[PDB]
Amino acid sequence: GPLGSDHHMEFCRVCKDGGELLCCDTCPSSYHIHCLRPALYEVPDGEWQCPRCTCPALKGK
Ligand SMILES: [Zn+2]
Ligand SMILES: [Zn+2]
Repeated sequence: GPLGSDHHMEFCRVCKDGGELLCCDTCPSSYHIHCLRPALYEVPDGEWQCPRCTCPALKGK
């Protein structure tokens, strides 16, 4: 699209990260551990996925 593909970033969609990043296993987006509505305070050492890699108003889980 305009600004690249939009859905492709090595940083946080919301909190504009740059260093430490936790990304999905599906899409090319990176987050903290609480940038989305289904936020965690713990670091998911196993698996982790986005709510919908977008506005977390929908049901991700
Ligand atoms: Zn994703
Ligand atoms: Zn973040």
